[PDB]
Amino acid sequence: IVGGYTCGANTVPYQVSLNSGYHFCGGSLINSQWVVSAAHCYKSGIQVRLGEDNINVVEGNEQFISASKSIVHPSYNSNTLNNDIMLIKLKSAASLNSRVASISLPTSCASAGTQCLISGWGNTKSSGTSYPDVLKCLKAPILSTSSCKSAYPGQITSNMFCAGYLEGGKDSCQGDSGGPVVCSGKLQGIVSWGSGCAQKNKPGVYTKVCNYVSWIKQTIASN
Amino acid sequence: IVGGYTCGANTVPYQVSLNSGYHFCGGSLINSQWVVSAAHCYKSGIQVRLGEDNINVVEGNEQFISASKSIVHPSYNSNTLNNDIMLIKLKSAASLNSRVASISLPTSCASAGTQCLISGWGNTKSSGTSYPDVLKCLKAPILSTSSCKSAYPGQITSNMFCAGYLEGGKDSCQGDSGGPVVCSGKLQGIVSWGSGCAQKNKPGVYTKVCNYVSWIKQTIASN
Amino acid sequence: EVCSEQAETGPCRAMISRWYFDVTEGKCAPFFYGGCGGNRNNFDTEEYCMAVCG
Amino acid sequence: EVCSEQAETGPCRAMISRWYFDVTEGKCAPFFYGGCGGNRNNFDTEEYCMAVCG
Ligand SMILES: [Ca+2]
Ligand SMILES: [Ca+2]
Repeated sequence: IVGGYTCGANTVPYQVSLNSGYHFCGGSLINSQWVVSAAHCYKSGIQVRLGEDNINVVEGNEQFISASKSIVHPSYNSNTLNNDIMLIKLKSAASLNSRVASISLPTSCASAGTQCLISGWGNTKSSGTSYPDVLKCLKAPILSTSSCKSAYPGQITSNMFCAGYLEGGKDSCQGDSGGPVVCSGKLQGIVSWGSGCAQKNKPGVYTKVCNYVSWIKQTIASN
Repeated sequence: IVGGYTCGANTVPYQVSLNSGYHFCGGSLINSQWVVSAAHCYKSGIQVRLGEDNINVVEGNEQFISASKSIVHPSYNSNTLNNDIMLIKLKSAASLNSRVASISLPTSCASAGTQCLISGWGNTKSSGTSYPDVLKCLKAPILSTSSCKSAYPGQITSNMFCAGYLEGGKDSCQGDSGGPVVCSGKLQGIVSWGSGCAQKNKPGVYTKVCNYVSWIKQTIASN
Repeated sequence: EVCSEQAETGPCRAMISRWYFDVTEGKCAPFFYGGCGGNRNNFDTEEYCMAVCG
Repeated sequence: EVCSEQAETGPCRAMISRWYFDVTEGKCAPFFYGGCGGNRNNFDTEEYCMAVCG
């Protein structure tokens, strides 16, 4: 997260860290046994870390659970980044508490101008690298489809939305992928891609979650 | 120079440093007003530094003289590296002393097996970088043309010779170009090129000076 | 060649440890890949990188 | 493109300060060029590099 702020230990209880020896992507806990993340974060042998704040220090209040199965969206296109969504089933159900909680899926999409909370442990520099120990947060509004399309001509599909600032300075970044974009207590987006990070006129592009709620429900119920 | 040793202040009095704000190539003083170097070291506005040991500290006993003219060999081929020789005329004649002396040009070429002294301020690591403050020296024998040709198939011309060790570990390197290869008090070579530095079966390739003595004399007399 | 291209992160935002062949150092070095795009100088392990570029 | 190639020293042994465009940092950075060979991501000044690759 570039231009964000320290969230505060456990203030974003649905935020999870995907780990394969090191943190590589984020994700959101949708219930005690399912995590939503990005398709391009797909990997074999993923350990999901919940109740996490400092990803570099084990405080003993976290929950480390292995993924039993990672279901990528059947129409994910690695070239277009369309349908960049994946579901991960935990080997065992997380113990929900003050530090571990699920986030609600949307019934309605969010409109342009809505302020959302984005979080992750990604790079904090739009130039160079600087990875944080603790979870960073960023408040950013959803951009209008026209603004989005103009910033990324030919690249935006109906399953994507742009969020952030066209002036740059504030954006999600490498290490944030799969993370939550929550607006009004609802999960509306998943960090996906963008040109660089925090670049003027190159805002972040996120997976439009409201378009996948049925798939999510069908998959969870069938697995 | 990789695998060499500290020559000792002013023990190689004919060695010069070519400078354009920083040392970029070496050279040899052939008389009080002419310096021999490599063609690929050609540059506009060269300052020749004589009586030099620590190229990073001005001790006050050196002589800094600007080049008035740099004459590259008319048949230098940047693609083949054939005729990689250049003559540099000093704006004013160097003051020859205990620290500044000329090196003799050869009348006869040197044979394979001859041990020669190579010097320069180039990289001292065959892996990575480490540039010295003081002048480094290396004793290396001239290789047989067959050994040379086999190490560099199709690359060796009649104006080049290989010197060094096929086992690797000792070689000239980046920063040494234009420098002297002196055998028995005679200038027989000019540092030119090679595959990497100090690599097994990739010895250094040097300009065969004995083939250019006439050109050198003709040019000096005509300029 | 694939081994001469610079290490490319790509537009995706993951931080996946990958390998690329560094011509300057003459060996494979690790880098963080975003997860999509980039180029061919991108290998899973140092060993694979070396088998192809070393 | 020329701007995506890694900085190449070449087989010659000079140490001439040149510039190449670093895709990771997104700007031109200096390197020591051997004097011959190498590739096209090799510029005289940082300004020239930026005019072509920036
Ligand atoms: Ca921790
Ligand atoms: Ca000095």
